[PDB]
Amino acid sequence: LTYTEVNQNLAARENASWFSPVRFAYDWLEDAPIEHLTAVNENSFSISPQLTGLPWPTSFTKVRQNRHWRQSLRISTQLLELFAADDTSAQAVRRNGVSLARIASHELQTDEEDRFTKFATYIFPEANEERMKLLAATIVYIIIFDDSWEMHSEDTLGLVRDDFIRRLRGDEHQTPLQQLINSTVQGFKDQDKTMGNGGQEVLDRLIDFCEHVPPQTKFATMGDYLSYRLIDVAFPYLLACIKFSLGSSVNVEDPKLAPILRLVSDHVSLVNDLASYDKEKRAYDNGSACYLINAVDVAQRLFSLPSAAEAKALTYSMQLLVEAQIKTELDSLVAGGILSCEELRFLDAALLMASGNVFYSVVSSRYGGKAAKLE
Repeated sequence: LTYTEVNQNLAARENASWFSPVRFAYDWLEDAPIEHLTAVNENSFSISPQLTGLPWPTSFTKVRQNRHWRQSLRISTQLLELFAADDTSAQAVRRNGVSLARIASHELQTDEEDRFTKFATYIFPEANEERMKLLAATIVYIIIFDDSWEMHSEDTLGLVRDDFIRRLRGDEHQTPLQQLINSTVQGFKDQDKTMGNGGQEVLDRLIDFCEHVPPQTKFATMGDYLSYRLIDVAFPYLLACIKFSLGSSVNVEDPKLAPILRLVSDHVSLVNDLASYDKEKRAYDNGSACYLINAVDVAQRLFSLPSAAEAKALTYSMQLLVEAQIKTELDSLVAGGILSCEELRFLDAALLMASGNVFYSVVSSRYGGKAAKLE
């Protein structure tokens, strides 16, 4: 498992210019009993994790990487900077006392190409250069305004959050941070005038993300947990971003697409909880995080397994069943002849999000830490 060979076999030789080097190889199933489980062009290009020795704990085989990821880091560093310097953002603190200025500074400490924005390179791979710039900016909004619904409207964070909401809707002295926020909003409106109506939807779901209070923590079933996790992972926002990355006008809420899209949401939740369990279990065992809220844990309780390792295996199992269901449901939709080109394009990009969520979670620093570094 060598840095040189992974980054050799990942993308075609032709695309090495735009290629984004891979620096980690995290196996979140390393100590999980899974011998019974088997998993067998303008704006993006194919990534081929099968052809490396990268851990590839999924049966999806189409992964893609955005070409313009380098040009996309600017507006999101701009927002991270302006948030780190804004005076109100320093007084706008979460329930845990941490301020918005502090959140932006902590993410500015990470290297530019390995921040939480790198997600977009693999889950929104079809965005052109200008559309990718705005999506990377909204990922900063997701980072900053996470858990901002907890605060009262009259707390400092509540005012920054509700001010942010009003700019996203369309409604004196404008701070430089608000100025940039106004521009991103204008940017999405500009793209809608060009093509598609997904830009305003991305803002609308960001509003919904800042207001929707999550559903508690009694999970009598895994369906109950995954209904909470669809909200928690900001899944409606993610679909808006997929639609916007395509310049699409597809109705994401069409009941014909509801079953395959709830499956995709289940996949993204399961993968992300599998990837993040170790981190979230350490953050609970040393006290850093208050609770442990994770599908692996819910499965360990509900199916009464001895340890997290068995739980990870059962959870991975159910993830592989979700994938089989997705392929069956997509094949059925294609066979019934009830999908336009635009809807098929949207669903294919939904799947690119699902496979790209796996890839980013294997090759990022975020979940495997420093142990999974390649040499």
